[PDB]
Amino acid sequence: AADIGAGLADALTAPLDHKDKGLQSLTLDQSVRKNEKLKLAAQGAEKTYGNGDSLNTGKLKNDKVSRFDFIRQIEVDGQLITLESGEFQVYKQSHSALTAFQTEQIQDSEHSGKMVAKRQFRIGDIAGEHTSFDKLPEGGRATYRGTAFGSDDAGGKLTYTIDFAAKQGNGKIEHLKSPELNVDLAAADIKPDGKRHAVISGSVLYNQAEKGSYSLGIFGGKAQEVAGSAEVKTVYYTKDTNNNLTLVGIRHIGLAAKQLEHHHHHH
Ligand SMILES: [Zn+2]
Ligand SMILES: [Zn+2]
Ligand SMILES: [Zn+2]
Ligand SMILES: [Zn+2]
Ligand SMILES: [Zn+2]
Repeated sequence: AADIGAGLADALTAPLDHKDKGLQSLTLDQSVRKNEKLKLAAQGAEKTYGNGDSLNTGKLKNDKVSRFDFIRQIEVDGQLITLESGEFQVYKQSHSALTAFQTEQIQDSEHSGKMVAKRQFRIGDIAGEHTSFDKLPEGGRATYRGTAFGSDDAGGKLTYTIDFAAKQGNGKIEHLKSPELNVDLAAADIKPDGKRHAVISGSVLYNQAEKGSYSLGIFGGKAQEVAGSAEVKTVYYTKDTNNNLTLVGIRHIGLAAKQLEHHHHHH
């Protein structure tokens, strides 16, 4: 099987082992609200999570997308109810990781009691060892290389550069199947968030026009990694009505990159 060596069942069944390659644990917060249940399943194993529980990413492969079946549930006075089902994706780095949901079924709002087929893709948690804004490198520049992944497309390539003297970053997404998702990530400032985490929020561009927004956290004690997401907006227009109406579509992209080791001497 092509998933041999993926460690999916191991992730669902083993306790934390401090000998495993990091990131060892991914705390679930955005991925499962308080009071709900998230059931994951793969390779014959299953485990249910609540808000604050951690996934054992130490058992998964670095720099790849790991895939699990999921069922989102709530228990209401004795009855276990399905809210949503589909594929749960996890992308692991050494100091950071992220999750995402490919929905396939949701609760039906036109015929109550039923599940209905519906495809949608969203980002879950962005997790890891946040770099403090107040302890960043004081100068120089670093280049990060990694992955951009969206709905049915884990092949995108992320390049991103941070100038620590200017406290600014910029980069680009290449090689996604859908051409309008290969956007530039415009120059944007590093700022501290409410927990002093170093975070970058800016615009995305396509042939020089503004087409949405992105956010990246910086991770690791020495700013080794970036992780976060982008949102690409597309406007759709009527062609067959006298009334000119629009509809806006949003497509989400998960983002993760790392600095590469460079050839060096010890003398
Ligand atoms: Zn421990
Ligand atoms: Zn670390
Ligand atoms: Zn949004
Ligand atoms: Zn040399
Ligand atoms: Zn060395």
